[PDB]
Amino acid sequence: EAKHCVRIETKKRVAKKTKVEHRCTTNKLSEKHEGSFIQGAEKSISL
Amino acid sequence: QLLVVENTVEVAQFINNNPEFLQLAEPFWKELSHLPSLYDYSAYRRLIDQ
Repeated sequence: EAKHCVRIETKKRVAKKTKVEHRCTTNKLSEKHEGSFIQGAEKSISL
Repeated sequence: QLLVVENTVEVAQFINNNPEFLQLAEPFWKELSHLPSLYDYSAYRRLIDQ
């Protein structure tokens, strides 16, 4: 999980002006690596 | 993969006598009788084929 979430606000007065913004960018990632490998051999020799 | 390889042996050996004491089969002998007594390969090739 990764998050970048930011809130900015500003008022200025002289007349008045204001700005307010919120951004929140986010990622989530998952990986699953399941695996199997079975092997075998049999010799038989009879006389 | 599977490999199986198998033998059974029931006559441990036979040993035929040497050529002096072997008796020929009548047909084979009768064929030898007609071989041309000269190198005519056409006849001998028939014998080797049969």
